[PDB]
This record gives sequence, structure tokens and C-alpha cells, in this order.
Amino acid sequence: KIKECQETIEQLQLELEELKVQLSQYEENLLQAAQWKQTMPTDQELNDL
Amino acid sequence: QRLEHQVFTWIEQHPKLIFSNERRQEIARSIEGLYEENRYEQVREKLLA
Amino acid sequence: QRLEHQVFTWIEQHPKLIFSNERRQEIARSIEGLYEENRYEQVREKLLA
Repeated sequence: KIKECQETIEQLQLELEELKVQLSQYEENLLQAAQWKQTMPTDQELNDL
Repeated sequence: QRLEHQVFTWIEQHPKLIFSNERRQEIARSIEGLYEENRYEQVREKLLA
Repeated sequence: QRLEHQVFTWIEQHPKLIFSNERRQEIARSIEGLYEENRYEQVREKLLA
């Protein structure tokens, strides 16, 4: 029974860390999007002309 | 011409973002007639969408 | 002033949207500085947020 508990905890730790990694991926992607918004082209020169 | 080139370059520099051919044509329509039919913001509107 | 009235009449007609006091200040100032500081894009961007 104790070894079964240990195995279950191992598997759950693995899955939990996988989910944490994916959540970090999503946060990184949100930061990427936020960064993209700033890098848009502008019509400064066309406006001046 | 240069600004439209920059706009589409910026679009394709971020493939994660998805622009439909219909959306791309809409951006083309907006960019082509600037200051004769609509202000430049409508381009940024479509990108930020 | 009338546009500010319409914007904040649009918020108060949609009670399901939670505009904190701080965000209301943000929108208020962004409208307050139309065309002297920031185009309309900064207002509707926060509404869309």
C-alpha cells in the first residue's frame, strides 16, 4: 500500500509539473503578444507627406 | 507602397497571429485609400483585432 | 464632453462588465486627452480590454 501511494505521488508530480510548464508557456505567450502590440508599423512618414 | 510592404511584413513576422485572406484584403483596401477614404487608425484597428 | 457622456452611458448600461474606479480614471483621462495626446485607440482599447 505504501509503495502504491509512492507511485501515485510520482505520477501526480509528473503531471503537475507538466501542467506548470504549459502554464508558463501560456504566460510567455501572453508576454509575447503584449510585446507585439508595441512593435506595430506607423504612418508617421506618410502622414508627414 | 513602403508602408503597405512594412505592414504585411510585420503581419508575416508573427505567424501565430492569423489573418484570413478576407482580412488581408480588408487591410489592403484600408491601406490603399488612406486620407482619401479613411484615416490610418482603421489599419491599426484591424491589426489589434 | 458629449462623447465622454456616451462612453460612460455605455458602461452603465452593461452592468455585467466590472469597470473598477482605477480603470474608469484611465478611460476618463484618455478621453480627456483626445487628439492632443492620444488618439481614440487608447479608449476603445481599454473598453475592449
